[PDB]
Amino acid sequence: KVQELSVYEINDLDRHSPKILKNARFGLGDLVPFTNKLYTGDLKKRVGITAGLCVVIEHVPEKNGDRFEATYSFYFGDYGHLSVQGPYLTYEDSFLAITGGAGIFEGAYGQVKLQQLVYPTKLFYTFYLKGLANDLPLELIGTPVPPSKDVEPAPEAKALKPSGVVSNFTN
Amino acid sequence: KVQELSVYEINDLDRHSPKILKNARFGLGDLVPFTNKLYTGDLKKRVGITAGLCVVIEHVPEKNGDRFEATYSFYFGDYGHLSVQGPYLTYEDSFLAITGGAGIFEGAYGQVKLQQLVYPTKLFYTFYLKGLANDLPLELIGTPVPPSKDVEPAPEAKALKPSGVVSNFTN
Amino acid sequence: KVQELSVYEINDLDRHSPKILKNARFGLGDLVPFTNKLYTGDLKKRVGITAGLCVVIEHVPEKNGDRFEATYSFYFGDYGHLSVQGPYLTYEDSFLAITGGAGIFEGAYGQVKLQQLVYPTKLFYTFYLKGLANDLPLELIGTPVPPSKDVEPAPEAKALKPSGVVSNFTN
Ligand SMILES: [Mg+2]
Repeated sequence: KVQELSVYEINDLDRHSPKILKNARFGLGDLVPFTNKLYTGDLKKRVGITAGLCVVIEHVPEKNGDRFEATYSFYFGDYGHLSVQGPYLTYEDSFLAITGGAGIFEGAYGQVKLQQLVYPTKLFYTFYLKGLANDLPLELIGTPVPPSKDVEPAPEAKALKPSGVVSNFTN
Repeated sequence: KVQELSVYEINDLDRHSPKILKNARFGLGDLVPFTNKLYTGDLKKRVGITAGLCVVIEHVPEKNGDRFEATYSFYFGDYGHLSVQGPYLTYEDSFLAITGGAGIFEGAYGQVKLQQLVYPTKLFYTFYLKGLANDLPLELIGTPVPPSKDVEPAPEAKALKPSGVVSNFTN
Repeated sequence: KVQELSVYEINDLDRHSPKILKNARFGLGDLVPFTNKLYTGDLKKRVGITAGLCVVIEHVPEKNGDRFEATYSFYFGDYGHLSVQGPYLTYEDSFLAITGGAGIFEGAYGQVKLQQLVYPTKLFYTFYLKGLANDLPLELIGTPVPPSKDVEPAPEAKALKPSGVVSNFTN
């Protein structure tokens, strides 16, 4: 069965990220190691971080954007993590492959929808998760805030209050 | 059930690829972001591109070749993509792991045979695909042209004619 | 069913590894392509190598350590390989996702426990392997030597004697 799981990835520019390694405008040769903050779909709790690498594939002169090939993980503190591989395109939504998971996400497979909001500041993901041993914990599956350019994490989540973080949230 | 899927990866050297990032002869430290053209097994249609990264592991003085560790995706336009992780060896055939997929390839698992033809210009892959929700579309499963150093994509595919490309082929 | 598989990864510093690519103390931007030796859990045989990339995510001033995001494979000679994606933390144990496999490991999924021993010299992994077509070969599933800072591969394995290597062990 498909378990849907949405999360917000938010870049506050306090994590040295994205650290552009310029070897190539974005072109092949450009490497972008990155790590952003990760929040629940309902924006109430900090869950952890994203962490991995974007490989610039090319600039697209046409759509004033770039195409990346991405390999990264989404960390949910004590819950574990999900891993993905796929396209990140600055100019449209994309689906990435779910390569696997750990913790509650052990056995994870399927695909994930990546949704553009602010560039490169806010992203909204919806994981179409199969293969989990159990139903997702309730604190991770609150009704997601519908994505827009203005939606924001709860103050307690930004501030890192016990009420706005999951157990041993990834920092 | 195993669905077999063969594709030709072709480098025309018009995509800035391979963009060698020399930090190490090929040795550890060398990083090779790459992207090539991707065609159907029967060579009739352009499907998309490959895109990802080869990490040089070592030079092999013995077999006048090199060993790479590769993380990349195969893009099939509107159909989605397949992702892989594994060995690329300039001197023999290898099998890579299928890490996942998106679109029609959602749930993909198994292994893929990589076959050397021209170096590093033409490769022939055979995906032993399990986990797909449906049978592969007929335009992707035409009887493959048996691999050799001379086999070539149809003129319409090189030229990008409607008859020689899949829907929204990855470019 | 879960098949448990333990292996020792050992760095002898004869493989040019880890080849630190300094772009950032370890911080984001730092890239660490690596390849180490790989032995059976019972330390009797050389099976192959590890090979892939660690992406520094950040230094942790608190725990005098660093957090990495890792994408790599474990090579077992003629048997094939396993691929993973996940966290490598110099200061605690971690679980990585099993993204797939090839050979006898085709269809592999699950998670792997990474255990710290010497830094960065000896690691002990325990793969909780699901999805394999057959039971693991007996030479790979000998009772593992319980991990400590002093445990070592058998002399024949270091020396590469026929009795201390698997068939076509990855070198
Ligand atoms: Mg997988």
